[PDB]
Amino acid sequence: HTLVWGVWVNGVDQGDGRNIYIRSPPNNNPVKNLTSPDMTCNVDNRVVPKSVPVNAGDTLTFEWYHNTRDDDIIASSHHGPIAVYIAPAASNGQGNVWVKLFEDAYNVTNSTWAVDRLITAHGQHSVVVPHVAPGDYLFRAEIIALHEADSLYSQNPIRGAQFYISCAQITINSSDDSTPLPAGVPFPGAYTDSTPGIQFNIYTTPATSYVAPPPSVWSGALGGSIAQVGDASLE
Ligand SMILES: OC[C@H]1O[C@@H](O[C@H]2[C@H](O)[C@@H](O)[C@H](O[C@H]3[C@H](O)[C@@H](O)[C@H](O[C@H]4[C@H](O)[C@@H](O)[C@H](O[C@H]5[C@H](O)[C@@H](O)[C@H](O[C@H]6[C@H](O)[C@@H](O)[C@H](O)O[C@@H]6CO)O[C@@H]5CO)O[C@@H]4CO)O[C@@H]3CO)O[C@@H]2CO)[C@H](O)[C@@H](O)[C@@H]1O
Ligand SMILES: *[C@@H]1O[C@H](CO)[C@@H](O)[C@H](O)[C@H]1NC(C)=O
Ligand SMILES: [Cl-]
Ligand SMILES: [Cl-]
Ligand SMILES: [Cl-]
Ligand SMILES: [Cl-]
Ligand SMILES: [Cl-]
Ligand SMILES: [Cl-]
Ligand SMILES: [Cl-]
Ligand SMILES: [Cu+2]
Repeated sequence: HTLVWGVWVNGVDQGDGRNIYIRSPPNNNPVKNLTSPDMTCNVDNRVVPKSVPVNAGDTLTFEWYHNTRDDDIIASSHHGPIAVYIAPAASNGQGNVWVKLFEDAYNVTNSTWAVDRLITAHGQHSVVVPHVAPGDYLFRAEIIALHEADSLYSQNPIRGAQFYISCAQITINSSDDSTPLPAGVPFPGAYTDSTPGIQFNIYTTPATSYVAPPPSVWSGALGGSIAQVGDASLE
């Protein structure tokens, strides 16, 4: 159970974005139905009034929280991966348009899932803005909590993988468009019951065996990290 408070750009807080530049749902409940339109941008997908200006090569940091800013972020039980996708805003998230910019599942060295490190990072994880065409974009941050993913929602609707999905409206201003955006996957649609990483038992299968759901990260992506970039408490 977690939500996005807002974003930072190059280490500078852009301010509370909830229902402003984040298409925020009314609460922190998970999405579980893989075929629902809720998979796109969660349960209240609509245009919100602001879009955060960035340039290619900037660091864009999502900041998550549980109940209040910079709290326990997400329950520690919710071990799982984190991805970020991008699509042009014109799509409204419909069609084959989502391109993966970031994937982090399990860190063998550190013996931690992406979620574990997200908590340690005070909810902060980042991508570097790619050299796509200037214009308006949706950045879809997705946490998959796997604590009940031994079952499939489609089979048992009281269990299943949980998806915490947040779409940020981002305007890319300066960019030479040297890596124009390739084709995307659909949400809903990309994840099905057979997809690797959707059904998995984190308790009896080694985390080292986990494979996150495709698609693979676009070769045009400039990477990213799960790490605190800014101290919210200093505001
Ligand atoms: O190592 C020895 C052997 O281990 C075996 O593996 C076991 C494992 O040990 C056991 O841990 C595991 O059990 C898991 C269950 O399958 C799973 O269902 C359970 O889910 C919990 C979850 O942990 C918890 O975080 C979650 O809390 C939710 C809560 O439901 C929700 O209502 C609340 O919502 C509030 C919002 O948070 C709040 O913001 C808002 O204001 O109010 C909301 C409403 O109050 O949100 C919280 C999260 O924040 O609840 C679910 C239960 O519903 O987690 C268990 C683990 O923690 O099962 C394994 C199998 O038994 C191996 O199998 C064996 O081989 C080993 O040897
Ligand atoms: C899952 O979503 C699909 C598509 O919206 C819907 O038809 C189906 O009823 C949903 N499943 C449940 C249990 O609500
Ligand atoms: Cl839960
Ligand atoms: Cl609700
Ligand atoms: Cl759902
Ligand atoms: Cl604006
Ligand atoms: Cl950190
Ligand atoms: Cl550029
Ligand atoms: Cl589908
Ligand atoms: Cu939860």
